[PDB]
Formats: sequence, C-alpha cells, structure tokens
Amino acid sequence: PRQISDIKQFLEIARRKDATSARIKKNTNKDVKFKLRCSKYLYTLVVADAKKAEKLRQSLPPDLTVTEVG
Amino acid sequence: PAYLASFSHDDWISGIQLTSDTILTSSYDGIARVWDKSGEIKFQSTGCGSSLKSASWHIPNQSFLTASLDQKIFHWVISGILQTLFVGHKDIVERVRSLESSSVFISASADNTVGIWDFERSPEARSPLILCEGHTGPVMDIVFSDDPSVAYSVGQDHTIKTWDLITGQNVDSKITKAPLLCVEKLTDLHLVICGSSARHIVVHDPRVSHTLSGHKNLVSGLSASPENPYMFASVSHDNTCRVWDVRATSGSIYTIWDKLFAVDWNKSIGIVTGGTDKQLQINQ
Amino acid sequence: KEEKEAKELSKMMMSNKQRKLYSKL
Amino acid sequence: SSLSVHSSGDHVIIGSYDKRLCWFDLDFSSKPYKNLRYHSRALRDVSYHPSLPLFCSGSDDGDVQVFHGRVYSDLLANPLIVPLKILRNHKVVDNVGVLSTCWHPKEAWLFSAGAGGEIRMWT
Amino acid sequence: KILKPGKVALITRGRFAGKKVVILQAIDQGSKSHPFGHAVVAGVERYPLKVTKSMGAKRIARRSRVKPFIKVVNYNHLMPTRYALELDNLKGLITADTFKEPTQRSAARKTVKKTFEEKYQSGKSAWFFTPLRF
Amino acid sequence: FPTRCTNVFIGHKGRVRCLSVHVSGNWLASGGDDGVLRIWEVMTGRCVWKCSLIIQSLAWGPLSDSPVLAVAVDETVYFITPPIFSDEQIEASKELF
Repeated sequence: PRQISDIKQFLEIARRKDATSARIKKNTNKDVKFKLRCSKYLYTLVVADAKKAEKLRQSLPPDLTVTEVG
Repeated sequence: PAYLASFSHDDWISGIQLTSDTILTSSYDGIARVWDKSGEIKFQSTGCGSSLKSASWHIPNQSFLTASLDQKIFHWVISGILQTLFVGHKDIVERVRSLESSSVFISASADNTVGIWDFERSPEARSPLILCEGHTGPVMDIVFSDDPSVAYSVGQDHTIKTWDLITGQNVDSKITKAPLLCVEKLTDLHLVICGSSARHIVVHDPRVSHTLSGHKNLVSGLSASPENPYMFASVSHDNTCRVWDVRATSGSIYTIWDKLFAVDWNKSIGIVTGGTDKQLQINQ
Repeated sequence: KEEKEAKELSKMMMSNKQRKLYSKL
Repeated sequence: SSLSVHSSGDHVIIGSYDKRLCWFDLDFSSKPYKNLRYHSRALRDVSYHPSLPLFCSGSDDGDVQVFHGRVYSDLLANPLIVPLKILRNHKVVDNVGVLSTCWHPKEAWLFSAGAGGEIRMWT
Repeated sequence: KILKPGKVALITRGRFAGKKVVILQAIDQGSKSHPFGHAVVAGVERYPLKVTKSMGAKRIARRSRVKPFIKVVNYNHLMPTRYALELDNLKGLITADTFKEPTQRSAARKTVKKTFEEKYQSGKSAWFFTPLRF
Repeated sequence: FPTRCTNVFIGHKGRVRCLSVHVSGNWLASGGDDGVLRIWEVMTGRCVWKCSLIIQSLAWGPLSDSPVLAVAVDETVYFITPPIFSDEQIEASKELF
C-alpha cells in the first residue's frame, strides 16, 4: 500500500529499525518487485532492469531478512 | 637590470619578441611595431583585420611572424612586408615561436593544437606543415626546446607536452596540479619554465619540476635572461616582471589594475616587458 | 581556511540548535 | 529562483528566493536531499560545473558560495556536499548583488557578474 | 482620478480583505502582465495593538510593532476612501522590477515597515492604523 | 581552489543580467540592462567585441562547430553569430535553422 519510486529512500527505509523483512518478486513480464515489510506500511519498488535489481539486492544491509518469491 | 625606456603602443602589448636590434611588439590593436634599440618603430603591421596575438621574428631585419585573433599569422619581411600569411587553425593562435634554423615554426592555438607553420613548405592562407594535436585543453604557448626538432607546449590542460615537430606527436606530457599559462625553454639549464595559473613558475626537467612562487597574479610570460642563464624573468597578470633564479628558488631574485602579458629577454636590449599598460618597457 | 570552512560546515547533523550553546557560553 | 542539473542527470540544485539552496537527488527522495541556508540574502543563481564536481551559488548579499559536490554512482555512497570557499568583497547596488554565476567548461574558474558592471574571475 | 497616490483605500478581495492600504502608484491604463486597471498599494496586515498609559515602555514598543504588506490590487477589488496618507519617503520605491526581483520587494517591505512605525509613533493617521471591524 | 578574484572585467555601465561562456572557453558573452553585448576573452581580459546591437539572458549553443548565441531582449530573441569566429563557423551555424 505504499509504492516507492526512489531507490535510496527504499534503501533508507530498509535500514530503518522499523523494517522487519524484504521480499523479492519475479514477474513473468520480467520486472523485479522489491517489497519491504515495515511496521505500518509495505513499501514496494518496481525495477525494470535485472542488473539494477541485482545491485540493489546486494545493496540491502546483511542484517535484513530477505526472502525469495513466495 | 635597471629600466631603460618605455615605448607607447596603441593597445595592450599582446606579444613581445626582443632581438639584438629589432624589437617586435604586437598589440591588441592589430599592429606589430618593430621598435629599434632606442625605441624607433621601424614598421607597424597594417591590414591585419584582427587583434594581434603574438610576435616572433625568425631573424632580425628579416621575416617576422605575427599571429592575430583571426587564426592567421602574417610574416612581415623587415619596413615589414607581408610575404605570406599562414592560416588554417581552427581557433585563434594563442602564441607563436620563431625558428631561425628550420622553416617550420611552432604556433600554439586555442583549438587545443600546435601548428608548425612553414615559410614556404606550408600548404598554401597557408595551412601549417605539422598541426600537432593531443592537448586536452587549449594550447596556451609553445617554446622550442634545446633541440630544434622539439618544442615544449603548455596549455589549459595542465600538461606540458614536448611535441616533436619532426614526428608531430608529444614525446612526453608532464602533468601538473595547475593549468600552465606560459612556456619558455632554457637550453643552458636544459629545463622548461612553465608559468601556471596558480601564480607559480615550475621549472620542469625535459629529461621533476621545481616550483617557485611569489607572483601576485597568474604568470603571463617567461624569458630567461641571456646575461645570467640561472636568471629568468616572468611577467605576470599583476603587471610585474618577477626575475627569479634557479639557484634562488625562494621567490623572485629581483622583481621589476594593469596586467603584464608579454616578456622577452634579449642580450643587447635587456628584458622587454609589455601588457595592459600599453607601454613596452625595457630593463637593461 | 580550515577554521573558516569548519564555521560554515554546520550543515545540520548537529542535532537541533545545540552547538551554539557551547559557542555562546 | 533558478536551477542547475548535474551532467549525470540524477542531481539538481535549486536556488531559491528564500535564501536557500536545495540539493535534489532524483533517486533519493521527492523531498530535497539537502537544504542549505548559508546565504544571508535572497539567492539569485546556482551553477554546476559541467565536468568538475564543483558548484556555486550567487546571491544579492554580494557573497558567492563555492561548494564541492561529489557524486558516485554507487548506491551506498550518498553524494558528499561540502562548502569550499566564501567569495566576498563584491559591492551591492540597489539591493542587487551577485546576480549571475557561470562555470568554466574545463577548469574550476568562476564567472560572476555584479550589479555594478563588474565581472570577477575567481580562479 | 479618485484613485491617486496617497489615497487610503480598502482591499475587499484576497487574503488581505478589509485591510486599509495607501495607493502607492496607479497604472489604470493597464500592463502586459496585468491587462486591467491595477494599482500597487502598501498596507497593514497585523495592526498595532491598543496601548494604555499604564503600560511600560517595553510593551508599548512590543504592541506598537506593525507588520506591513505590499500588493498590486485590481481597481474593482479596492474601495477608495476620503482619507489620505502622506507617503513621505515612500514616493519612489515601487516599480515592475521591484516586484520581479523580491530582493527589491523585501527592501520595499522593510522601508514600508519603518515608515509605518514612525508614522504610528508620530500619532498621525489614527484611522488608517486602527483595524476595521466587520 | 577557487580563491580570490584576480581578473576584473569592467565596461558595463549597469547591471550585468546574464553572462555565458562558449564551449571553447575562450569567449565570454555578457549582457544586462544597458543592452550592450560584450564578448571577453579570458586569457587577456580585453573586450574585443564592443558592439551593443534590456538583455534578459543569453546562452551559447552546444555545438562547437556552430557557435551561435541566443539573446533574449524583452520579448524578442536574437540568434547572433559574431564574426569573431572563423568563417566556416558562420556557414556551419546557418544550416541549423
């Protein structure tokens, strides 16, 4: 219920203490959806390029619990 | 060197070339007054159509090239008669150095290039014989090194490139932390004194650069005194000609909103300096 | 040059109106 | 008042009549990444050097603020914005000071135009 | 001609509705940016508070501080009055450029403030400085 | 280190509203309320182009081969190619429009 179009701020909310988990979604149309469970909202970020998605994934801090497609 | 006399000019003295007898002074008004030893203007360039940039006589009382803002260098044969005009540079020729032994003379231009204009071998209105390129920024000045086939070139790219006119390429490009504005090669010390925009004159070994500060503003031109090989004068934008010494690297040995632009050092006429003051002064 | 730069190096991160306390006193 | 764009295309400076400089990073947030209030009077123009990571803000107070804005493409490294110099000693005429500032295409040279007809070369 | 420089008028529309202003300059012919008969005015946003003989000097100054505003207003939105205010020191300060560059607008606001402060202390234009109740 | 100013251009009798530098970097075109367009060269600081021809703003073209500067005066914009450049620049600037 919160769509994020800014990569950094998605990262910063991920670093924020309210963040509990992150999820990866790989759609058939080949876009990557980074969803970040927070305390109050779920912030999702849509990226159209695979390598930007991959560099984003490794940019997530290690302490965050990342989960693959459900 | 006590000041001898000053000769007035129509505009600021863009270029100065002091010989034993002839003294070429190119001004921003588009004229190149060939002042004598006493100061008598033998001839002045006419019909240039653009502001003169620099003057360089191949020999006294002989052909003398004078570059203008129109990217053209006219060779007046001393009264001076324009035998031929070398044109073809993309931008205005920032400075020109005369070569007596070789017909090809180097000329640094604002187009980030150095053209070797020839008296007769130029592609004639005469394209330079060897339009050397490679400098990232505009080539501020070019001075022939100890060898007649090589010439140091300083420019806005902060890199002094030793371009070989025979090969047309820079053998070695010494990069500095400041953009060099003037270049003058001293064969006696086998060095090249480069006046950077940081008001510092760096004497770099052609074969490594000793920096000397003290100028109030950016150095505009340099010329080693024939009387003392270790002594070299440098006219800066502060309208001052700081005469420093290689041995005395701690500032200028004896320095002599105007801005000095051109400086030359002839043995007979002494040190000739000119700039925004529109008066070419001589210190003997 | 360094002391002057530190003077205008006050781009936030100093909490809310705290450093002037010590500077004034 | 005025805006400038980093050659990378992901950074914008906003010079404002509120005596404020706002650095916007397009992948950072919709809000300004940094807000700076060093100028004591209304800010007129902001200019970014096309190549070097240096930018300047010219205001009517007569002072030109020269800042070093460093940008990496790495996500972990936020751009480093630091002041570098405070150019002063420029007169103010009719409550108008440094109105326009321009950067040299290659080196760190500043073209500043005043209200008195003076063009200063900050090298 | 009843909208002349130095004439006190009332703003009837806008944020400053019901505030008393003085006609600073009339451009009734019109302009490119304002094709109507506008007139630039200077007025009061926060009227100075009432003062008492029992009040101390610090509060007398504290209440006497007045916050002005400069605005270009349409003729139809201005209500001219019979009162006139002598705009000394306030003849040449406003121009199209003074609005274009807010630095001149800020300077104009400060000069208008200091003139209004001094005039209020001088005790002239009592009606101009008292708020209009509606 | 953009240190203290060392070169001052003077000659404008009023406010210089806008100034721009060509891609080559050797030409600086400035204008203001006086309406006088002045072209300066940074190396020596002369004002070689004194021709005046209020100046809101002016900016150079991005193409080095076509050095055309656009000046906004009131509601009018002029595309001026000064003859200070080499002739081929003048021909190269024309075919853009």
